[PDB]
Amino acid sequence: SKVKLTKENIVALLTQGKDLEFNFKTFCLENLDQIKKMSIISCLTFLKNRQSIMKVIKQSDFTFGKITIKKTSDRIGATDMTFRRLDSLIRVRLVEETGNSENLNTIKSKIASHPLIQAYGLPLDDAKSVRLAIMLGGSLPLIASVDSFEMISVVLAIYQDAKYKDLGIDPKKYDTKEALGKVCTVLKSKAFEMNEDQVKKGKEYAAILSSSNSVAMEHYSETLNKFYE
Amino acid sequence: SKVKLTKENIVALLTQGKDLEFNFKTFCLENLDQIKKMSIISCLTFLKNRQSIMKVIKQSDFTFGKITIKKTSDRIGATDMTFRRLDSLIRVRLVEETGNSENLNTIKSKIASHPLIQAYGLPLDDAKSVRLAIMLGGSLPLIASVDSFEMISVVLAIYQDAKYKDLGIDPKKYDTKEALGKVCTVLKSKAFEMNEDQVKKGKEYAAILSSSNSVAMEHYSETLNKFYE
Amino acid sequence: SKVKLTKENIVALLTQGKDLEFNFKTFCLENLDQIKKMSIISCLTFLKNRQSIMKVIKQSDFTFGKITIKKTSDRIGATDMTFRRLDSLIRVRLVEETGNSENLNTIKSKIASHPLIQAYGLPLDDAKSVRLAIMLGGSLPLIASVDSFEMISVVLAIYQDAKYKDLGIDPKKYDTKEALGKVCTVLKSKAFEMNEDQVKKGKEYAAILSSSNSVAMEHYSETLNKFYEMFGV
RNA sequence: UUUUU
Repeated sequence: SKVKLTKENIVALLTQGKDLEFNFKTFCLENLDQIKKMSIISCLTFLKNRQSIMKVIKQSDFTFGKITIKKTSDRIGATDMTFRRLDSLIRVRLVEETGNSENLNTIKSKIASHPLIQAYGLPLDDAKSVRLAIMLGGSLPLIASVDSFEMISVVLAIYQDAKYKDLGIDPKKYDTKEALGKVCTVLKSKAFEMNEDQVKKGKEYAAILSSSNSVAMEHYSETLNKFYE
Repeated sequence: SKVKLTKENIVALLTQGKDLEFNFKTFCLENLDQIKKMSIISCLTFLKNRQSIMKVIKQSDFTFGKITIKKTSDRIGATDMTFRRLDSLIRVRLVEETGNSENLNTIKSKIASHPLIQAYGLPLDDAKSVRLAIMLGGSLPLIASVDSFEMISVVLAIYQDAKYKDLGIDPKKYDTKEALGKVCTVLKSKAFEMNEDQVKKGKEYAAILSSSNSVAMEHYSETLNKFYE
Repeated sequence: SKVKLTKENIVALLTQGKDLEFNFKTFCLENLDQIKKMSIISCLTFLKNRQSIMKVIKQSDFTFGKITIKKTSDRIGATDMTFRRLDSLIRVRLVEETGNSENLNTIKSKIASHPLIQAYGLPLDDAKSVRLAIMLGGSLPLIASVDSFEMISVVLAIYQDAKYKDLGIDPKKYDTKEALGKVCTVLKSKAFEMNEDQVKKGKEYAAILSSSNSVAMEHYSETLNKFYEMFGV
């Protein structure tokens, strides 16, 4: 009767005449210690050169220490390490280091030069503003499952959904609406309740995002519109 | 004078100074017989689990029998088999079986549980409504090239443009206006004329379409909108 | 201190505790002389069969003369030659040859049969209209960096943003708003100032683009709107 | 013409 959806069952589906019918929080706690031996600067460098580093990881089977990032994006186990999972851990680690003030001055100084931080025009004032900076460009639904990261993920997802045009995010490459949906799905999965305290924290995050800011098309906007008309 | 486009002729073109100059309807007839050895239920299963199957087919060079679907999306020949072309054939196959009364009851029963049929709220009464059900989710411009499928393709395309909001179709992923245009290009290419007989058929389809009718975000929606403003 | 981005350096980044950190105008002037030995017909043929020629170059490491277009799209140097960089230069060569009247009639005659010219319905009357014809399908932000090519690039970019639907430009394949943005970034980078003389020229370009001429949907529109009104439109 | 719902 009914079988499991496998690659062979799809082949059999097409070639026979027979009737045929068909948690990251845990991952984080177990793999965070492994990357803790990285440097704060090493973490910020990974973030700073994410896109460039990503290309190198995807060239072939990238193995570092006991961990290996497979070339096959398909079939990834709860133990398996993807680039997104590696990228996310490093951000979670950096936020944890925001609990120490000495690291906060290191991160705040260095992350102020990051490409994404300037594009968002993010004001880097207090600890919450620095934490947001670490979040920029990160896999929000993944990070949202980690405790105390629920609000910071959804506020940034909302911001990315509202201002996707201003941030220059291509909707064809990144569904900014789908991302927010998955974040909410994550929170409901771990029965996250949005009481006033969570809303209290989120608005403080949103306050930083609100105060944040093409620049070239604005420089020629007065003469560009005459041709437009 | 004029020469053939070859790799060497481009080298001569760039390095010398001498003057140098250089249909799914068919696809269906040739590949439909191949998938006819499938079961009626197996076809309906493919439709029901299209998205799930889609991911698996795109995993690697998917080969079933003598046919192989390549991973390389670029450079696809008129003979080459894509997932959408496979999907289209199976729907065309299923519609052909709507000419049999035994199959009509079989298809009608199974496809009533399909996700798209329920989302559209499509009433499955007569043969034409069942045919519409099979069409849901299909590559309309492809199917439009097959004879007698012109009206059912363009009428459904028209409907998707009118009720795109009600159907929950994301404009960023699917240009619903562009879709209707591509269907018309196919029809105009084979000189299809919408006389009284054809428009009559379409109106019968349109009558059925007229009578037709995220979750995690709804949970946090009340507190979510505050950040949106 | 700072090191080069290599596969080994990423491993060191992730497994160790050490502190670890990682213009076409010039390109044109240095590479334009090389393509000058081509024929006008050779240049115009390249324009006519761009997509078909493009695929052959992408087949393998395509080498012509001392120049080689590598298959590896990643890591392209300021000296390295890509197809888009190759294609744009050929257009630049062709536009420069519009300053001579003999070539002007040759280009006008040949390029009038080219796909983009016919699809855009571009009227080929004077020299400026001919220059516009050569630009169609070209890499605008690259060419915009070449001097005297600034206004003609941004005016056409504006037009491509406004009429992207009528021109059959696929938004999933080509962000026509991003295109206009990149051109402006180039112009602001070389401090291009849009004074009265430039805008005057641009409007002459824009006038030609205005004068140029879904299509298949209008053919059925009489019996296409009858169904729209059934669905409440 | 290719791709996603």
